[PDB]
Amino acid sequence: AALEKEIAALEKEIAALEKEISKQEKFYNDTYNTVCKELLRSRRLENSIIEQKGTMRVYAYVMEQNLPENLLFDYENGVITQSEHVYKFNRVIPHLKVSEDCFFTQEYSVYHDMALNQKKNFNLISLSTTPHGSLRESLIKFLAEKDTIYQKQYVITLQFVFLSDDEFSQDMLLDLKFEKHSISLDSKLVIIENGLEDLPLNFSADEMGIIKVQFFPRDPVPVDFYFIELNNLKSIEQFDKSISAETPIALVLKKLISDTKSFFLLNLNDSKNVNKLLTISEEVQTQ
Amino acid sequence: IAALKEKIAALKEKIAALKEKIKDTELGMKELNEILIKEETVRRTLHNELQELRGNIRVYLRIRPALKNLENSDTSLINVNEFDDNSGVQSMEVTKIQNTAQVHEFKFDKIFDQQDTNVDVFKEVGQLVQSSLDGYNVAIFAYGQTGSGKTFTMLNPGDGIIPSTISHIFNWINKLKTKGWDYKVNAEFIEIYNENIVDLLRSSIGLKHEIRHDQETKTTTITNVTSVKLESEEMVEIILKKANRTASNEHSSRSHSIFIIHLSGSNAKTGAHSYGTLNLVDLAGSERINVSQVVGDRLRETQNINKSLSALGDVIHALGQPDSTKRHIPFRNSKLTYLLQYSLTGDSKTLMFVNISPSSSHINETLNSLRFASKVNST
Ligand SMILES: Nc1ncnc2c1ncn2[C@@H]1O[C@H](COP(=O)(O)OP(=O)(O)O)[C@@H](O)[C@H]1O
Ligand SMILES: [Mg+2]
Repeated sequence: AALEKEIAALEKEIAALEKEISKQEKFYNDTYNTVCKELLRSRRLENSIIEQKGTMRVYAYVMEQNLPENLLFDYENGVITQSEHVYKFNRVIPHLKVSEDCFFTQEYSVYHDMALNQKKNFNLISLSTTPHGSLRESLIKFLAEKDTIYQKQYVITLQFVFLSDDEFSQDMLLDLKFEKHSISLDSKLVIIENGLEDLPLNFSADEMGIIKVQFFPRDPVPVDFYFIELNNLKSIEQFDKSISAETPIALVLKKLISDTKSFFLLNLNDSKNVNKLLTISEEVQTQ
Repeated sequence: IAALKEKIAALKEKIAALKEKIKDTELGMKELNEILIKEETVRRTLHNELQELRGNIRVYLRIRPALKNLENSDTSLINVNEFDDNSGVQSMEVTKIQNTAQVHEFKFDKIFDQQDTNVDVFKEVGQLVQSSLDGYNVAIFAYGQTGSGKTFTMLNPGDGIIPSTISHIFNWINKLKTKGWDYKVNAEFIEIYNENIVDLLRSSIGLKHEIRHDQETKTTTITNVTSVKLESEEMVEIILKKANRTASNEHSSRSHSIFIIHLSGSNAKTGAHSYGTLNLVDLAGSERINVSQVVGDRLRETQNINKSLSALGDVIHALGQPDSTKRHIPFRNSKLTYLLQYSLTGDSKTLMFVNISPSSSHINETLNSLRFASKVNST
């Protein structure tokens, strides 16, 4: 039984290699976790710097699968270069290295925790030229899944509506008054306890939309979060609006930009309409 | 049997698959570690930017708890306002109630009140210790009348600024080891009394201790002063105790004590080096002494202390002005400011702690300390 003896010798070598792998995994996991923690240490400093300077938050989220070679991305310095034009950002985020779930935990959570802890009403304004719902999907998972820290100390509520020009406008959950310094809505009010399960099947679909999220502290005044999406070229064109009109779309935009903490995100996807997104990000910071 | 022959092939294939997994994981870890090493450099840059924005010169007021029954229990003369998040300033007032109320208003970067502990204080100081580790010079001063809490703030066992600083230093050095950084920590502990330097780490009378500046490296040495390598928290605790603050504490209250820590870092993986000096100063009591019926030695001691403290105020005031490079700053006038000059200029960070009593018993001296605090405020 020479072949059976060789199997024993090969099984012994597999056992020795697998033991080495198991040990290696422990070290790898420690280093991997440290990297994630250290990156967040940087983001906390970055956030503290933004607060000191009082500048507006404008971030870029880059999918470089089908984009022109002319457009160059500096993920370390927050710069997009065309042509000698340089577009400045707080951070330029690579989609290849950072997923939608990772965006919220690594790149967004510092901002989120800050605004929520100092009871400041805040928002996330996401701009894109291609409709994609995996970002909105990740937001809900991050905020209102069963086991999140936000579900632990807050009761979480959601309202999802879509405003169109002009003028209506419908509820996105089925089938507005401006009080003090927050936007109240007369729509369907849904309490989330288990994440996307409490929302309809058409919620994360299609991979101006407004999501209003309220945070009621457990043991009186609810903290408001607003999630704005512009899906395509036409939607972002209305966002420009001579820095012209009084459409309900612009009426809530002006309210949030002046009365709440803003977070601007540019989702660069298609190669056809990159330049228009880049121009408006420059227009947001200067105005 | 072909079944066994096919089994061997699958095992030999699995061997090559597992060996490649090991090699890939080694490569991944190598890449993760380069991110860690790079991120430490990024952190230093970001941290310093934040420190600049928060001010290279900062003034903190600290009101210690009232002491029964060594002073009046009445603390009503002082009102502390909330920290203004918008302006980054925290204000307070001293009021004497009469027909026309005597009001004095003062503004600080932060005010610590009776309930604020040494742990609370260090939440703010830790970032400056970090600057020193990152390769910047830092000077932290405790100012105020004898009895106001300068020594407690600096040296209370476990949680004083100095013990908290040592802990931060060694914990951070330990963390940095895994990122290619090697650190050498050396310290001096000196006293300035009547413009003379005494070595508090000596292990005697006729010894000369003179300030020597090296303009090229912007470093300073004192002749014949003991320098000790700091190896652990426990080792420093032993060294601190031996050097320590009735005759002894009277002398200590009439002199400046300065703990000087040099943090020398080198990274063999990146070729980076960093060198920062941290200066922790427990100043001579600022109280105004009635010198009328006093003896000559006491008079001159009072004059020197006033001269030294006034020069420190003059120097820091000047450094906080927009026209700092244009105007002349005379460090040379006083031994304390001359000694510390390289830790007060350039990218250096300065923190002035002004300690006060909350008691009505000390209101006049408190107002002096608050006026000194207003002078050292930057623009
Ligand atoms: N923050 C504080 N908390 C509690 N006790 C304090 C505090 N600061 C000072 N003390 C006490 O007040 C007294 C005088 O403090 P000390 O540090 O000797 O003042 P100084 O060094 O300014 O003369 C001491 O008994 C000290 O324990
Ligand atoms: Mg003392």
